[PDB]
Amino acid sequence: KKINNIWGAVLQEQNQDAVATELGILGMEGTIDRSRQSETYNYLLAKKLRK
Amino acid sequence: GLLKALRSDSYVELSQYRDQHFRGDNEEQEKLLKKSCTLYVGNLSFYTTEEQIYELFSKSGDIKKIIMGLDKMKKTACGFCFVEYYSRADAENAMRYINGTRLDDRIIRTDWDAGFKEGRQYGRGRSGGQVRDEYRQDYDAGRGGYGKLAQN
Amino acid sequence: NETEDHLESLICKVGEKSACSLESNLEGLAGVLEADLPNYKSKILRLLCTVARLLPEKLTIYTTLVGLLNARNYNFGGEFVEAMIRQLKESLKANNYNEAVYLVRFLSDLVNCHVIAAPSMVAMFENFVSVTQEEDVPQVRRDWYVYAFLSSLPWVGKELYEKKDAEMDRIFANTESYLKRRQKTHVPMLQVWTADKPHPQEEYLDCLWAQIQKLKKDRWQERHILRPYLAFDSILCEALQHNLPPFTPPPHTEDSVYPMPRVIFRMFDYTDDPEGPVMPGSHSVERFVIEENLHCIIKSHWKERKTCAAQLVSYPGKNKIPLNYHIVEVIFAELFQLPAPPHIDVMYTTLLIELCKLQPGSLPQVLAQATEMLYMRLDTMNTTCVDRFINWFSHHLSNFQFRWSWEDWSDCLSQDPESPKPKFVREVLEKCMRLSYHQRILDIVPPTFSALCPANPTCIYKYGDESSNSLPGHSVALCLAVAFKSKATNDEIFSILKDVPNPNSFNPLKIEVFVQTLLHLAAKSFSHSFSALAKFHEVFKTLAESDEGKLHVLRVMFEVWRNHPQMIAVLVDKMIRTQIVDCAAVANWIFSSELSRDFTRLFVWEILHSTIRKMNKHVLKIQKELEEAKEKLARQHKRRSDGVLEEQIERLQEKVESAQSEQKNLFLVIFQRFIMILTEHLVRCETDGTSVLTPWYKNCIERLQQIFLQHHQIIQQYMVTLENLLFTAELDPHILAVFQQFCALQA
Amino acid sequence: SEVEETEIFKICLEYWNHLAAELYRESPFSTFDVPPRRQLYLPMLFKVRLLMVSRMAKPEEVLVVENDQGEVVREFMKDTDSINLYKNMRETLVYLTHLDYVDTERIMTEKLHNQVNGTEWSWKNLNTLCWAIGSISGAMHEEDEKRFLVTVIKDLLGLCEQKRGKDNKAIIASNIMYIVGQYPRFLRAHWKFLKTVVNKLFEFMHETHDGVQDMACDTFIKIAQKCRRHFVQVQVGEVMPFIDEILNNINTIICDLQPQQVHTFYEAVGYMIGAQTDQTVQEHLIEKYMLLPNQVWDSIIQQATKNVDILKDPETVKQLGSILKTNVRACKAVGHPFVIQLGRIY
Ligand SMILES: *O[C@H]1[C@@H](O)[C@H](n2cnc3c(N)ncnc32)O[C@@H]1COP(=O)(O)OP(=O)(O)OP(=O)(O)OC[C@H]1O[C@@H](n2c[n+](C)c3c(=O)[nH]c(N)nc32)[C@H](O)[C@@H]1O
Repeated sequence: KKINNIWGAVLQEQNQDAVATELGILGMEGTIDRSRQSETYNYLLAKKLRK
Repeated sequence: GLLKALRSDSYVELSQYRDQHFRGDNEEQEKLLKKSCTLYVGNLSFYTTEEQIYELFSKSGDIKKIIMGLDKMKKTACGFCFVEYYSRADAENAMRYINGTRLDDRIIRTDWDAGFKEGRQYGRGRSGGQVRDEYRQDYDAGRGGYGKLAQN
Repeated sequence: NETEDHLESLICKVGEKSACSLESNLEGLAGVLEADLPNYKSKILRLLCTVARLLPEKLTIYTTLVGLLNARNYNFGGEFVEAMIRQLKESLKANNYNEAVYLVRFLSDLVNCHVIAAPSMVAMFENFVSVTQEEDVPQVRRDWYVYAFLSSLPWVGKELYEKKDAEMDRIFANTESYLKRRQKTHVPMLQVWTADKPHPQEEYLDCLWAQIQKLKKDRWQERHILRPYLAFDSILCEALQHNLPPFTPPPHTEDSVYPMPRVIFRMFDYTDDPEGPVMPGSHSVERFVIEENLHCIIKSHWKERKTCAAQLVSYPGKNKIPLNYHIVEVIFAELFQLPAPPHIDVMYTTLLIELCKLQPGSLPQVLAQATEMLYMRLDTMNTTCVDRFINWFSHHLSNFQFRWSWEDWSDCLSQDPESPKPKFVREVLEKCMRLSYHQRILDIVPPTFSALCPANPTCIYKYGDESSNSLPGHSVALCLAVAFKSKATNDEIFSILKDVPNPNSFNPLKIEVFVQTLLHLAAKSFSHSFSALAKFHEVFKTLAESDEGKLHVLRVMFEVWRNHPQMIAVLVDKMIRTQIVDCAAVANWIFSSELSRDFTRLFVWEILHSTIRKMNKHVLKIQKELEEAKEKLARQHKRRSDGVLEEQIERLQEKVESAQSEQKNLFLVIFQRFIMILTEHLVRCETDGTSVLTPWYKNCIERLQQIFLQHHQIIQQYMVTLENLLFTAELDPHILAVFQQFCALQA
Repeated sequence: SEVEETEIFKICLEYWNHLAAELYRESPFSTFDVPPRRQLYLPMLFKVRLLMVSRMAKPEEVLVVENDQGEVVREFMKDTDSINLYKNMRETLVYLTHLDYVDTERIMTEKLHNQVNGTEWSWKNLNTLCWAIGSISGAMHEEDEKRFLVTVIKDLLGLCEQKRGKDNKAIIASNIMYIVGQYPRFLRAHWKFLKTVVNKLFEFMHETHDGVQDMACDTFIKIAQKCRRHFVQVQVGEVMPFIDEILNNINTIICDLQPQQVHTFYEAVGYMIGAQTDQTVQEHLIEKYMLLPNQVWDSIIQQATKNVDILKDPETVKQLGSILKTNVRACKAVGHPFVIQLGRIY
């Protein structure tokens, strides 16, 4: 009996996308809070730029 | 007696976000949040219609009102909305099971809302959208593109 | 009281995965409890009773603990047994029968830990099975007592049989005799599938009896249950046992509510996982124990999806099992459970997504196999379960980029469109489009499936084309469109409508033109339609002030938005909420000849159930307001130790009566229309010599069954009216069977 | 093999390479019945794999050399003793991985776990583990490689998040960039990951922490060379090819880079440009690509025409040297189609 891996492949792609998103917010200056989950954005860098 | 472990409800706990434009102290805002029936929904694609939000959030109960977030200047959808239920139980169910799932292939975030007021559906960023949109430096096709502060 | 919280945390911590072995942690906890016993004795007893009641999944972990304590303190063991008996009495008095079965199981296990003498347990079970000899009591009572006796056997059966063989044989003979004469009317109503192959959906007591018989044949030997107390066999052999006081089951009172009967959900067998551990058979006690423990784990952590998934994956067993298959089957058993799932439906979708995320290697493939198996067994699936399947599958696809192997279902293309498989495919595609746009759904499926894709959700206007010049009211329709575009108020709309020619206090053409124009001009979004309805509330109330007016308003609204079922649903809901129509009008419209072609579609029944839910919520809110007012009046009277308050209470009471009357009338109308249409179909089929069983008949009868199942608690109040007026003996047996099954559900 | 001596380890590694090559030649397939010799040697092949992963040599040698004129230049040694050592170790580990990839993946995962939990945490150990991870690029199938690399990158990002201090974050980020730059097939498969990596490199190019800018430029040129064809075409979800986006913001990307890093960046962009098959679009890209150097070139030429004495001004000479170095790097990266730029200044 064959194995249906369509959702497994989709989940692997989603995991890759999540890792890419995590890499996007990678930094080397300070820690960024993850309290907003998928809405997280670099607000410290934004504050630095605004000044 | 009851068991503390079985009482865990971490998914419906107050988040760290407090509306800075709320006309009241932190205690009053927390009191309103604890008994609120409204949820702020964020991280929506700019092409997410109110019908899709209705379909997704009616799985948790009967929806009273949906207020789509809009550009302050352009008056166009800017990736967030408010969903008000008739009962707190439906809002709790949405926070438990709709939070962190996919709408238009995007992980949407739900938060407790102290209550909708006129003008709260407009982004508070300088460009008229959400503050995160102007403060983000990545590229997002579903949210316009690069951040308004970067703009390529 | 930080000491009490620390003790509770210590007691609840045991059993969770830790560096130390289970035996070492259990011994240490027992020693600590003994050390602190003299002070916090009552707190410890209460905590142990609470965990026995609320954590069935860790049953053997805690009984053993008690045994260890019983080894160090005979008095503590006796007091704990007394407290447990008292708690069981309270639970039975409060109609909490699930907690009662958990406590009974705990006592049965305690027998194994040498805390309770076997003869006392045998006497208690003799009383339990003697409850089946009573007279003029409902079958649900006897069923629950037999179930409480049998479901504890997996744990204490070997001890009871090796100690008291003759008594156990007598009890088994009594149980078998009772089961042989049980009524099985409720089975067809509660069966997810009516096909005997490949897995019969068996009654829960019959399945339990078969499993217990198999266990008896295998020398009362089972190879799944975890039994930590064996590691302390030396310690527990020197412990002195206690005797349970003679237990008298509470008599059957009028205000006694018993659990409803169940049917076991079965879809998997060992051949579905040939490579992994051999799956326990359907008639094996291991399957029963695994399913019970998984259900209990879901029950304990339903609020927290991540914790629930972690507990499910880390479920410990004595021997390796195909855990993923068991978890999937348990989740789908809960989702498809009739009458209703234990928890909200979306919780199961989210939990399955979490499980797939936690075990990406294997769980998604098992889920795809289960989905294919469910699809292949849709011919006999129950319509309620088919709807739950459609909703879960569409929501799941929405979370996985709408990716599916549609080609595997190509057979659905060659079948009659009304068949369960093409109908399921169409409904799934419609629900997927509801979560996306039309073009995406058109793209994801193969071109050969294009015929099954949803139609474009575009409005239909009667006064848009040039050829409509001859249609009545065309000029008035144009004037109304101009007035709406110019922000005309209610008076202007009334003046414009006054020119509509009346064919004969109810003008069908006037309502038609007004509704068509207003809906067409607000067809941009749901919010625009709601604003339009709110702004012209006065016009709607004035025009559709009669029953015929409401029916025509609904007819015209359907005609405008025929291609957008979601719009129809939201509009009907809003109209009911703002009082444009009433639940009776919607119920009559559902069965009207205009919706005959869309009768079997999901959105019709979604609208009907939403209306019923709104009526129920209104009644509940009114009753709650009356109760609050009465409590406030009583408190004020007590504090003082009024005429306006009494008048307000009287007005609220008559409002409650009116709401109850409206709810009863709604249910009566629904049942009347169901009976009428079913009788018409049956008479036509008999006259033409056609088979009664057709897709339409299946859908209609199962929708009547769903109406009975969803609101059985409310419909119980109308038993006399339903029996005397609607569901009489003269009715055709096909229709009367549904009512008989509903009655047997709790009789 | 555990002795900390280069020559003794070289002898031992010569034997290990011979053994791995012989076993691979016997049967290159992974874990049919196991080959006889492989069956004999199975009990210790995992020990050899652990030795290879635990003592991986530095992949490249970088030397700071003063030129004839006094220019300080970073140069990569081509074929030295240490590079040969790394090549032999990489070949041995690749043979062993081809024998079975599950064991190599398990060893790497265990090393990464021990790095994360702090038991075996150190910059040297992390560098060695990342060199070992990079060395086996292409030794496993695309799907297994994708899964393993996703797991490794997730764990490394978590480690970077958990670790505190600028130095530790810089080390972990450099290791992540090195690993991703060693797996061009992974970046080619996923466009979002490639774009995120490139944007992260551009962000690092503004980082003044020592060594970060050089690492970013090296990784950028490596990715540009290996994935050149993915910067000129239009990618799904994009409006214009990434080359146009880079060229538009080239001024803001290199504002903090040093002249040598600027030359490296220009060479990488030229590698990207040279992949454009269309002649007209390629010419337009080349014209838009040399605009910033050409502005300074034209200004200097006009100043010289007005007064040749400006050519005796040292600053003008430094600017001319920088412009010509940029042109040389661009010519090397682009090739024949660079003629137009040359024709413009010849
Ligand atoms: O300095 C700003 C921002 O950078 C900073 N910030 C951002 N992220 C953090 C974290 N993680 N920790 C501490 N500080 C952080 O806070 C300042 C404001 O940013 P932000 O709160 O993101 O913007 P704001 O919410 O004020 O504006 P906008 O989103 O445009 O408001 C539009 C509309 O939406 C409501 N709303 C937004 N968000 C994110 C909400 C939320 O999380 N919960 C609720 N209930 N409502 C939210 C706004 O209040 C408006 O109603």
